[PDB]
Amino acid sequence: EQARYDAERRQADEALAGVFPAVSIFGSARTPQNHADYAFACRLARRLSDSGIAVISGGGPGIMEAANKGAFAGKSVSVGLNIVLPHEQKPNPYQDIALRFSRFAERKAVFFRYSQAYVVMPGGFGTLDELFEILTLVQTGKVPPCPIVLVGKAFWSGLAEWINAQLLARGLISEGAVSLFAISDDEDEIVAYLSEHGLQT
Amino acid sequence: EQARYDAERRQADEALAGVFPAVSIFGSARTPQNHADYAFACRLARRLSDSGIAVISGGGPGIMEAANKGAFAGKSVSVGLNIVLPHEQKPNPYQDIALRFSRFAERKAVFFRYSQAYVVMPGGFGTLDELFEILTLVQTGKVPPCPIVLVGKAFWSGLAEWINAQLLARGLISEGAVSLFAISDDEDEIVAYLSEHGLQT
Amino acid sequence: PEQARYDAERRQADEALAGVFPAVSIFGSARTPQNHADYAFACRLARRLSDSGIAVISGGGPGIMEAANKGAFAGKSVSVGLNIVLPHEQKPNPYQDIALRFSRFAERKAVFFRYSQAYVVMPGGFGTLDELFEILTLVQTGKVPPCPIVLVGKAFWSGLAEWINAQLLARGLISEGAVSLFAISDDEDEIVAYLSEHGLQTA
Amino acid sequence: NTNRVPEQARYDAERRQADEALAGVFPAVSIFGSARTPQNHADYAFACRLARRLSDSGIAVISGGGPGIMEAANKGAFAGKSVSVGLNIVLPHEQKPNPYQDIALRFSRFAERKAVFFRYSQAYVVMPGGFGTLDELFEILTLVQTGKVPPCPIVLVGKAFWSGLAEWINAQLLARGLISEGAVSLFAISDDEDEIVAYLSEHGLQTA
Repeated sequence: EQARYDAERRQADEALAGVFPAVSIFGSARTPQNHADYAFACRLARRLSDSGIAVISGGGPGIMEAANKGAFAGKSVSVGLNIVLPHEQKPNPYQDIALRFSRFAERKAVFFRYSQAYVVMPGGFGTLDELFEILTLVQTGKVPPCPIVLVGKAFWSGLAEWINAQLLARGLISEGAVSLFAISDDEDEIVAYLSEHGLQT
Repeated sequence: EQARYDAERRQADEALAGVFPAVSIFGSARTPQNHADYAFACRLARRLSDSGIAVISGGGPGIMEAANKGAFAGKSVSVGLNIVLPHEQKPNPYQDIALRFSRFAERKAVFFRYSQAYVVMPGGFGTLDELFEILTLVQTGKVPPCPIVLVGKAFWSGLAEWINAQLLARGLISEGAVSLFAISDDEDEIVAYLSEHGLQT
Repeated sequence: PEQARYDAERRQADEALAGVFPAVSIFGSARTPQNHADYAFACRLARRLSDSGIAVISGGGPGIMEAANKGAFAGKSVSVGLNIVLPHEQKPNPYQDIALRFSRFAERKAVFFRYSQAYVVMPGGFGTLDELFEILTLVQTGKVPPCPIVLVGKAFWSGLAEWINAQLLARGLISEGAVSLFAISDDEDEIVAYLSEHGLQTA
Repeated sequence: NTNRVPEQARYDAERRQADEALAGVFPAVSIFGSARTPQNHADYAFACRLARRLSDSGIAVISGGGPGIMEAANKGAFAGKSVSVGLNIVLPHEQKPNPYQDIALRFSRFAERKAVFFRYSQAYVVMPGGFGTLDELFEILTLVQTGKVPPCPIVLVGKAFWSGLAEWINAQLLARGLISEGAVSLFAISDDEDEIVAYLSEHGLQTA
């Protein structure tokens, strides 16, 4: 069992040893193909791929598929980190490097080892897990600083307002903690902000 | 490096092999000793410990110390899962079992392997990491169902309202997903709800 | 009359450095001669960081401070001197795009630690060790965000690191992670890779 | 810019509160050292006894007000005839004041805290400590070296603990010319309370 987890770790490290730079795109497994956010994530991933940036996603349906689809059609590699779950996430067919993980831990370690920026489409608890984990790892200095962009102002604004009204206001986090992420609805604004903060087109 | 992480994993498994049942208490490293939430978490942990439940916390300052302090004064073991960080978290002196982790991954694996319930005091990004990770692991069936209680209605309500208005409303999560957690300000309400949903006093 | 002067020096620095990001501070001895290997190393490093878009902040005097400003001044990014008023007057070196002045060490170090995202520490005396242990303390206690700290000169620094490991860490006077707060190197490539890999926003 | 009270107002207020409390406090010594030294460590007993001796000879004792050596210093000074001062620091991870302070002050930042140590002390005793202790040590050495504060005795306690550092200073700083021979003479190292007290008095600390 531990044997398998380590093996899945070693396979991902081999497969990705030559991949740089890279962005991770997170978001809902449930977003339909005809949704605005699906088209958005696909075109963004296409654009980033064509400027030499690899795209890593969870490799399943929904936003993971939109991201892989765009990047599969772009110049750079499309990477998928499929998670094995009772409620099955079928791997999408738009991956140059197709990896599989039995556990969330090794999956996220690959995300955070091999990415230098993060785009977060709207998602559920698992996307919020990813979001607050990378915020934690950055704030604590366990991974290097990197841009984190939430996409969808109507969706995300209420979370940011709650973070300011409750976490910042009570001193549970510092002012610089709130600055670790930005929110945007604009593809141009997003790609600019990513390169402005260290992503290497 | 990988050697050390595995070693820290094995030490925790040895140290905790005889500990059951158990609750985890999460919350801010920054909560001062004279805060209401600090007193609350301490008395709750005291009460739970006296009814035969072990208490696991992050083993550092703030809420982690309040929880260890109460449980250290209770009949059952007090457990601390200290995390090594640049911004140092000094281990508090109220731990029967004092463990140390170089990485968040092994630390949370111990939390989630050895607990059957969760109490979440107000906290920052790292507490939200823990919260949405256990929600994800439960919702996906990677760990068994278990009660998850957020403490502090004024603090937490705005997050729950955002989850309903945005995640549930858009179908990103199901109605049963929102039911995986409850919010309370009352020690009696909390201990009842914990045993009502499987915690074994 | 007095606090107002320090306030004005602080605001002058905030005004001047408002758009300056990213930035690295380089510390080291005022006494290092212009023909010394460490002077050349700091100059070459500062030039390379500068050409990668990183501003370079030094204490603005002679020695390592001048080597750092000289390399940064020749590079694409700005060269900042934080010049200190000493009873034995220290003359500012000629290689500053932004020349700031401070009556006290306190405001000077506050500016270093507010406007830098990484530190490179050449060999120096008591004033360099004040800076070094101050930034380590500020990081350890959560007053300043964690950032790369590189000590340059394996032979020069190794004795201090071995004493820290044996007599501080092994007595529990520092945390197990406190030794990971800094690295020691004397390869320019190694150092540039380390600064990038750990947060310094390199080109 | 938004209309707000400046951050600086807090540091000004904390410095004024310190000056109010310490106005008539003279002479005084600062005792530095690890927050982490156990109560049963030899360093803790040494610092407590020394602080009591200095206090009974008329010398106020200033420490950082927390646990460890700070608690040992304040404990000895509190029992002694002269005042026991704590310069407590406010940190994201709370540091709890020790119960042995006649004068208890609070600082939001290390800078104002150290300014108070250095304005109100005429001598320094440094028990073994970590990075924050070494910050204090090399900061006061720098301020004395450069003439920002008047000459004063600085004593490191524990020849064996400090020897590795003193040897490194000699082999690397002094031998490479980064400091002068006069610089090394700015601090003494001692194991002995009688020798320490004599040294402090010989270099200007006003004993009874």
